[PDB]
Amino acid sequence: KLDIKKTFSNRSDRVKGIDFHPTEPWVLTTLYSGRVEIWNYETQVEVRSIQVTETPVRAGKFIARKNWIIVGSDDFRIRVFNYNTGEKVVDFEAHPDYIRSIAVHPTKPYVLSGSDDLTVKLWNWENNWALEQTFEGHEHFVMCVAFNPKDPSTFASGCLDRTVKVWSLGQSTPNFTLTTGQERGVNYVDYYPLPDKPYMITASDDLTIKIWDYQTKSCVATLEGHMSNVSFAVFHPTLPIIISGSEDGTLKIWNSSTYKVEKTLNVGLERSWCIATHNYIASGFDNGFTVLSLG
Amino acid sequence: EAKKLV
Repeated sequence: KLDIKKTFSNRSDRVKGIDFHPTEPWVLTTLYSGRVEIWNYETQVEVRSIQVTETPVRAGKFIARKNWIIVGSDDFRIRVFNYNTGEKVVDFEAHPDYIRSIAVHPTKPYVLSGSDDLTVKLWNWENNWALEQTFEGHEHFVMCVAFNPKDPSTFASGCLDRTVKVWSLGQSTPNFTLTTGQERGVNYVDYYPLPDKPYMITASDDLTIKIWDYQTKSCVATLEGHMSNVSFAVFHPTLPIIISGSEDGTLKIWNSSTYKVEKTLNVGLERSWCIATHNYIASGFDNGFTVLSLG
Repeated sequence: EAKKLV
């Protein structure tokens, strides 16, 4: 029940992070080679290409209310560029180890970064990028951080320690810790966006995707079928589907009501690493990225 | 080490 069309594919070096601009028809990509790119996926014309560092850049988001992109790299630094002027406007060492994930608060001037240093950190760009809090307690690399879109005073961290921790700004330890049973770790965590379900979702190298009710703390469903590490899984914001991507080279679209697979796509770009949703979706791979239209 | 780097 889903007409998947190809919008824009671009060959490049390995794409580790990806994000959609909320009002311009752009995607940001952050590459293994240290370059970051902004592309207009409608005109298929590059808007910016910047060599940021010599190391991988794994995390990248738009902060469109400031005309920014924010990126985090394996050289331990967070950098911000104004995409209208092209200029770097902030640059600081954020962690003493790799940055895996950056999340931006939807209404407040807060950024979270998750790191191989076992922490999440909260930065305030209206307080000279002050470190406002460090969230400690995970036992392995923090792979993914996400605000709860229904209450962004809380957020989740997914970690190779096999847990998700849900935290509140200004509170010392987690609201709660979810033990996932994904014994090879958690690579990704995402929240269901709409009010009807208090659900979250996790992806693992153990080849499973798990859906969680964060109120009951129970596992609602397990989605299996990928044949290698599952890099991500997310709920689509407007369609009743889940989209996952794997080192098996496939994207899978799952029915979010039935928890069964609907489509498996091999877009021919080798391993999948990252995802964004705008009914556009975009994913980064070993050999470039693709933007797809669903409806 | 591959998990950290890839």
